[PDB]
Amino acid sequence: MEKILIFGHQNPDTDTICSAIAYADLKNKLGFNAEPVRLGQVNGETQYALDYFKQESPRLVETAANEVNGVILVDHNERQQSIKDIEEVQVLEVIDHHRIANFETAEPLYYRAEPVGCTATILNKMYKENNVKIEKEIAGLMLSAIISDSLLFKSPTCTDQDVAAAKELAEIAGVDAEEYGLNMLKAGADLSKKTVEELISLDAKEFTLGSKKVEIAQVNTVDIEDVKKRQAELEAVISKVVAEKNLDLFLLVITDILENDSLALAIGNEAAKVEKAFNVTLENNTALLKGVVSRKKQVVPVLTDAM
Amino acid sequence: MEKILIFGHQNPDTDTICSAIAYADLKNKLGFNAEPVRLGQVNGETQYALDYFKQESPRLVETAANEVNGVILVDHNERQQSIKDIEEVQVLEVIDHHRIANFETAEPLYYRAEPVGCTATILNKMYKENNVKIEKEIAGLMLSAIISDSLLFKSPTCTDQDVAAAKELAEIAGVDAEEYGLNMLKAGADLSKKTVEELISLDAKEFTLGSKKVEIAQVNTVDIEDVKKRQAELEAVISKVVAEKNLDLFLLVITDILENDSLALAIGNEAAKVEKAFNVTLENNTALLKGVVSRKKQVVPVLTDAM
Ligand SMILES: [Mn+2]
Ligand SMILES: [Mn+2]
Ligand SMILES: [Mn+2]
Ligand SMILES: [Mn+2]
Repeated sequence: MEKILIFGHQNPDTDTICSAIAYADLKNKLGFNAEPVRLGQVNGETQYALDYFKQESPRLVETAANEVNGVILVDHNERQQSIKDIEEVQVLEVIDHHRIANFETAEPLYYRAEPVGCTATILNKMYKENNVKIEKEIAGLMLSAIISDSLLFKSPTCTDQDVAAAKELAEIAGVDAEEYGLNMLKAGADLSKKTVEELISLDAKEFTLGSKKVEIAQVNTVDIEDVKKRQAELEAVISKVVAEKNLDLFLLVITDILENDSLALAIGNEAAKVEKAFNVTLENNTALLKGVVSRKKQVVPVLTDAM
Repeated sequence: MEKILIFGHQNPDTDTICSAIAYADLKNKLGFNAEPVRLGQVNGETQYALDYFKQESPRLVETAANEVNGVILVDHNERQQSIKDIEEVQVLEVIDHHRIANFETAEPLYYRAEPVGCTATILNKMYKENNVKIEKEIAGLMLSAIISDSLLFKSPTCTDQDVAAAKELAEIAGVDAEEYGLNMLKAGADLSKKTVEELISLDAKEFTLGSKKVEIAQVNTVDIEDVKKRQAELEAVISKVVAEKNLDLFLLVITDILENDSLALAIGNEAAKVEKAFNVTLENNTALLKGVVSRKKQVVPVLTDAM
């Protein structure tokens, strides 16, 4: 069997990593010579899953032309998202779940995209279609990918198929879908292992709306509780920054990526402007901003018009 | 259910007509509201199949945006091949077997392309995958599509899957794959309903190689037998032409488009030049010219350097 390289997009998500490993397995079990490969660094989320299921991190690669003549794309299809020298190899097949664009083939191929929330959901169909038993080990990676892409079935893109697939895989992998999922999701930005001065600095941008000096920092977690439990220390560091930068307002936006609601911690003179722009009542400088997940589209415009 | 329109490319081939009808059936049996549609005239090959299995010719359409919001594409994906106002509707899904190009979607969709020789081969998988019984009537249309696209399994694109599918469908439809196939393929161009003087003129070009007056006519069939059985009448009309035009050689090249071999019927003084240039032995003025399919590239250059 000519050798094939299977891999997902750049800036690898858990789907791009796990699905590549998963399909490579399926392919090999069907008599081919395939190897899972990644095009970037494996993030914490992915890691937790790889480690939990004792799986080797797919080999890093910069180009494919030098190793093979044909490749298989998973979780993507647009050129920019693919390998660097993609123009120089033949896309044998694509297993994906996104729009189709900036993609084109000179020859026919096995393209299989479905309107589901995760590439793994599709593979799972393919395993059964080819009647190939799924190893406990990999089923977990697949289950991981689904959880990852569907934000634990809470994602707007999640589907009844994704959910039924996750359930099915979680049993085989001998785990509890939601239980394992939360842990994995958590290992994402692991804030529990970060300084209170670190959180207030990650995604922080300063503005000067209405002649007032302001700073809005955001932090994404799968449980606002993890970060609210440390409000004392947060207020401390925030108050410091407010002093050093002579800020009229410092708005920390603690977003729950699962429930799409984000808790706000406003410290400043214009801390009342957060109560106006979002129509809320700050009680301990903490008010739940419902439905707010983006500050560029939901926070900045509503506060600019509040002052 | 929102209404959907299912259709193939323009200048409709039997795959584009039958697969559109077939998949609309599958879709309806699964609870949707779909209608098979065509973008052009139904040719003779397709007709024979439609009539044989008592099936109505899918409705002619010029645009879709006015009727529906979503469409399903079968047997194609490149814009130019699709409907006129394709840009104005949403491609819900694509069941196809060609390269992907000049195609792009804003949203995700169900895209399913396989490296087989016919769109119907894929539908057949899909019927079983969804466990839906295939009505005798439509199985025939699917069988037709496969026969049409694979030139009775002789096509270079034909696959083991296409043949296995044709067999399976042929039984259900209660017919003999190759028996019905030939009749259908024949109804395409149809040489059995053409004058012997008509065949020798479809594609006849005269040359004057080496000071000698010559004429080479070509005829493409799916069974040289259909044309050889009428050799008596052929030689009669050829000999007449040879007399009226004072030809030193009239070479009729009867090409079998299935086997890519073409039988030669040479009548003239230089009738031995065909024996030299092709390295053969004329027996009854008929010798099999193996591998010869083009006269511009394979007959003319080898006969010019022979006389
Ligand atoms: Mn992805
Ligand atoms: Mn994905
Ligand atoms: Mn076609
Ligand atoms: Mn076709």
